[PDB]
Amino acid sequence: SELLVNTKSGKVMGTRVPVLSSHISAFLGIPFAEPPVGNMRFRRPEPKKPWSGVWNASTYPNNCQQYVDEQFPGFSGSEMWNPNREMSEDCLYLNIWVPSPRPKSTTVMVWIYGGGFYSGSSTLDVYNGKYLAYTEEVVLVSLSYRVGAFGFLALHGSQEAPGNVGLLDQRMALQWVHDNIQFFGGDPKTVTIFGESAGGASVGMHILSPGSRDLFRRAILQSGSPNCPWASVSVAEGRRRAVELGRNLNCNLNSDEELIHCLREKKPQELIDVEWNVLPFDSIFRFSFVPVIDGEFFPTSLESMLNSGNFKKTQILLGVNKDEGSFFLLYGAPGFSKDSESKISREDFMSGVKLSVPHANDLGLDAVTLQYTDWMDDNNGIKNRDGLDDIVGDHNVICPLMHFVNKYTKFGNGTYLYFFNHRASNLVWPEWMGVIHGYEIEFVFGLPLVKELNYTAEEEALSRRIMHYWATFAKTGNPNEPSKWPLFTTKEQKFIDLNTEPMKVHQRLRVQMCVFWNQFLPKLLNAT
Amino acid sequence: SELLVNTKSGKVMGTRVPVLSSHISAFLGIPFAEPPVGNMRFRRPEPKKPWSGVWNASTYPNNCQQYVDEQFPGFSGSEMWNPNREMSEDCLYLNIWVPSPRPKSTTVMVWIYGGGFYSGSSTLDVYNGKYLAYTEEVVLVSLSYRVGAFGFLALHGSQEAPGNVGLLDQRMALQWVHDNIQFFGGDPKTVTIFGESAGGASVGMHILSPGSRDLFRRAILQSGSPNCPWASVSVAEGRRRAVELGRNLNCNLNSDEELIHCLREKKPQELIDVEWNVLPFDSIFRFSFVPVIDGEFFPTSLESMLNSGNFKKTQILLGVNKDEGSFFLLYGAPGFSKDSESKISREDFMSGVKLSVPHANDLGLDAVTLQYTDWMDDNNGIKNRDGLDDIVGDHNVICPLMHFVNKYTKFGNGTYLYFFNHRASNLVWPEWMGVIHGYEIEFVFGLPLVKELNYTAEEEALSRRIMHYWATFAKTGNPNEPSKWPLFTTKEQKFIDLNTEPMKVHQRLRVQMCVFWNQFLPKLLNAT
Ligand SMILES: *[C@@H]1O[C@H](CO)[C@@H](O[C@@H]2O[C@H](CO)[C@@H](O)[C@H](O)[C@H]2NC(C)=O)[C@H](O)[C@H]1NC(C)=O
Ligand SMILES: *[C@@H]1O[C@H](CO)[C@@H](O[C@@H]2O[C@H](CO)[C@@H](O)[C@H](O)[C@H]2NC(C)=O)[C@H](O)[C@H]1NC(C)=O
Ligand SMILES: COc1ccc2c3c1O[C@H]1C[C@@H](O)C=C[C@@]31CCN(C)C2
Ligand SMILES: COc1ccc2c3c1O[C@H]1C[C@@H](O)C=C[C@@]31CCN(C)C2
Ligand SMILES: *[C@@H]1O[C@H](CO)[C@@H](O)[C@H](O)[C@H]1NC(C)=O
Ligand SMILES: *[C@@H]1O[C@H](CO)[C@@H](O)[C@H](O)[C@H]1NC(C)=O
Ligand SMILES: *[C@@H]1O[C@H](CO)[C@@H](O)[C@H](O)[C@H]1NC(C)=O
Ligand SMILES: *[C@@H]1O[C@H](CO)[C@@H](O)[C@H](O)[C@H]1NC(C)=O
Repeated sequence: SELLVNTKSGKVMGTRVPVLSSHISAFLGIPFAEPPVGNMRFRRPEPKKPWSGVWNASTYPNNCQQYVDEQFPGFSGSEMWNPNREMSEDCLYLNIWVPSPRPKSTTVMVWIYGGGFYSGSSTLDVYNGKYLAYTEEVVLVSLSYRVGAFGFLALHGSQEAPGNVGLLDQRMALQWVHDNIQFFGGDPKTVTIFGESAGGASVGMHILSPGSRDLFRRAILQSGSPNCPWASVSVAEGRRRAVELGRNLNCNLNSDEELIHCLREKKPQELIDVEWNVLPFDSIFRFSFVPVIDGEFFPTSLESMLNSGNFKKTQILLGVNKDEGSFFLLYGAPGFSKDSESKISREDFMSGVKLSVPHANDLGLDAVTLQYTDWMDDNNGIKNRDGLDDIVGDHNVICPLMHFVNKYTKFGNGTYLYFFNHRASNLVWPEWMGVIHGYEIEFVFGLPLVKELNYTAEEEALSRRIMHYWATFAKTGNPNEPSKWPLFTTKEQKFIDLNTEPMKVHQRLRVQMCVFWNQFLPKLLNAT
Repeated sequence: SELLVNTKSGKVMGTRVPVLSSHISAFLGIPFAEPPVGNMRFRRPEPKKPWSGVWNASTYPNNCQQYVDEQFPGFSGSEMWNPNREMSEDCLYLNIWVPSPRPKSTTVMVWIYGGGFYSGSSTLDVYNGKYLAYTEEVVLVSLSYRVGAFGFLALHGSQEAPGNVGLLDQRMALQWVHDNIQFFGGDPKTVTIFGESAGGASVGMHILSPGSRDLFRRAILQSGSPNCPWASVSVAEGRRRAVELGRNLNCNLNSDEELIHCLREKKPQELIDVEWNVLPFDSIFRFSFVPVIDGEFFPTSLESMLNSGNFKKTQILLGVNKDEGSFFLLYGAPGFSKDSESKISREDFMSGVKLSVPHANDLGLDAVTLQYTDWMDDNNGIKNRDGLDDIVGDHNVICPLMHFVNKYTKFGNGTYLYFFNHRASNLVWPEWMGVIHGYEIEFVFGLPLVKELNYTAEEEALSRRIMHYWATFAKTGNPNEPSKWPLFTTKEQKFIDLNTEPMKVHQRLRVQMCVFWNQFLPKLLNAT
């Protein structure tokens, strides 16, 4: 039977699912690790013990314990990101969509979900792998990993809560794919890991980490890169945040063991309820528990690894969306709201920049402000709203990614860069947010091919070429079929726009602003 | 007789001069101070003792001792600025052009020549007052003052070389105009002082200095203002430069008196020959001996005076030219030369910015560089040449003037701002220099009305309206006759272009760059 697969871990039984009036097989909720519960909370993951019998893999698994978004109760725009399954610490599962009839040795794609390292689920409707698996004939895998404190509480030096275990969860799922995807007809020597935002920063982290490199072939990073200012912290900051967490729960703080034992006695929601209280600054785009530069998963600082070429050398395809910062200003900067045009006053502009560059002294805040202010028209509310949007996006997503791509390309084997700027005709968010962080995912997963979601025909056509670009690149290391998406080179620095109009090639994506964020501002904060 | 005038200092006899086929009277070379020679070198000026008999004022006087420009032997472009009379320390004279028949009580204009405080002459062909005096019916006065070390060597605390004596020379001539211009038919209650570059910074200095305020009614400043970074130094830097001068002449340096006596024994050319050796940095747009913030002529720092309104409150008309920095890059930055297009390499760009902002640390040089570099096209030689031109102009002339005008307007009684951007059809300098520092003077003095200088008809028409704007403003405090040159207000900040096309009004002249030079960069250099 087509729905039965025997793996090294045991037999698994899937289900047949309809797709664009055809069908494919899906093996949902396959365990790849022991449940990280009880005494295992905060611990490195453990491989799933093989099982006898047949594992029912016909339905989605639980989602990991996480902070649930309540800013807009019932609004689809935000609920589309919330867990759509029961939450549980027992959540280390993966899902596989397999073309029918079962391939023999085809291209494999593994998706790593985003969510600021504090949230996320592999079961979201926007991550439904059937459309892509079906249309491009690829074996599509979505893994899961512990988020928030469960995945990233870091007490460096302790073996009970070393930090980075959520990255180790991802690595375990990648190991499982490597060892078993052949039984589902996937070629383990041709697996592309792709992810968006924290998922994309994760993909870059596996590119850097010696212990992850051998487990995949190529990578795609969407609106995220390993060096993002919000994607990692030092072991000292990690420790300070773990201790502050314990301090919020009235924990004994005398030794690592006393703190960890207390945190392990608390119910999941107890940690989630005080998680946000540990940030060091009033800020936007900063999350409590994230990866730590520990000298293990990351042997040295991310910058020294990037500079010395200490990373997996292969082909990469990555890019950003036009209005990366809007999602974040809506949620936390004064003057912005879901139902107004959010024209921003000069005062709110300034408290907006302060929130965006939390770690900056005054000279630094002035530098940012001057750089983004049109002084011939300083009281223009649209200009102040769009300027903050750019500040947030350039600093947190775009410039860090442009710095990664320029460092990577020096040693890599091929880079393809895109700028996604199509505003979906059916976007439920206000127009002022533009082409929002996370909204290229739906085109990557092919949602525009299902008529009921009522997208336009050109949006469907757009989705199909992005899907074919991603799959052709996973299969060959080149998105083009033998108009061309040119290779990004350290000399030419070319990239393409991704939208419904005829492909247009450009160069040096946001260089002016990125020289300010990658070279000037850091020098300024280091001197003063 | 029309050419005979009896003043409080004695009888003076002028000469009749032809102008645009008519005639006016000129009284050239009238002494207003005792010759500042011998033991008076470096000393405050002394009033000219009255003389009996008649003073022959039919020919131009000597020019003060100065560094003579030899960069382009015989090239009219540079020779037009050089002394065209014998140089001598006996040079404190003034010239008057008087309408014929002699007016009874008409508008008076006194011109203060520029020359970086180290050079200049009232007798240059571009300063010929006959055209203006004749066309607008004004009594036009050009004064003179000691430049270089003779006018500005400063050993604060000493009464023998206190500094600022060149400013005191100007003040003495203004005092003489005040006391005697009525005899030439000028109205001493309606005198406008106007000057260009160091002359314009001087005009601003008389506006600030308590001891000069009462001697004039209104002011016009051309491409210069008192707070220019090159127009004044501290008493300590002044002293250090005077001592270094003495050190270049093998002077005894044990006490002020020993140093001053030695400097007074040297022939004029001996001081001029080593004058440039005392600058503290390798720089462009910096001159050795300039005014000193001494607590006397300038009671407190220029900025605190500007901020507190400690200055003469009246109407002012001022402005700048489009390409203020080119003259200076030609003379001293690598990559620039008179006979090539001077496309500048990225390396020369950078040594150009270093030369332009001499007092800046590295962080500061990087700030300037980032601010003026188009990173999508960093190797564009035209862009690098024009960028340096702007840097030099914005930092040394334009932004300082915009800072003065905004501080002044808060307390003044009326401001008119212009941006002069007409490139003369007969300019002998290369095209790459654009609308050069000093080249609006010829239009202010009406040279385009004499056909032999072969200007175009629209350039003549341009000269006539600038001449009438300047004179109507000197006469009334408003350049407009009752299309309008609007008043510059702290709210609207309006200004006009001055060229051969229909008047166009704009606002916030170079605000973007001037916020960088007047607010950001100073804060940066103060922090780091
Ligand atoms: C990716 O790597 C391969 C080699 O591992 C590159 O192909 C080689 O290109 C050189 C030219 O410098 C040839 O001499 C070799 O014979 C090629 N090897 C093979 C097996 O093709 C390829 O150019 C690299 N791509 C990029 C963009 O760097
Ligand atoms: C220049 O100063 C004069 C006053 O010295 C200003 O004219 C006065 O304007 C006020 C209005 O606020 C009237 O009440 C006075 O009666 C006016 N005085 C005279 C004698 O006219 C004039 O507005 C000032 N100009 C500018 C641009 O500030
Ligand atoms: C690092 O960026 C993120 C930080 C927080 C959140 C999201 C982020 O990226 C967005 C897209 C997707 O990756 C998942 C969740 C996001 C959208 C929903 N919000 C409420 C939570
Ligand atoms: C502060 O600016 C100056 C510094 C030096 C010089 C000049 C300056 O302004 C120019 C215009 C006019 O004022 C007089 C001389 C200038 C032109 C001739 N050069 C050689 C000397
Ligand atoms: C698999 O699990 C689902 C969900 O509880 C159940 O409804 C379905 O019938 C199961 N199939 C088998 C054979 O266990
Ligand atoms: C499709 O469009 C209809 C028509 O208004 C709307 O009611 C429906 O909610 C849309 N469906 C989706 C998935 O948005
Ligand atoms: C004035 O001086 C000039 C220059 O030397 C001389 O030629 C002229 O005749 C003089 N006039 C008188 C009356 O002294
Ligand atoms: C006027 O134009 C002529 C014609 O070429 C030229 O020879 C002369 O030098 C010009 N005069 C001036 C003042 O430049």
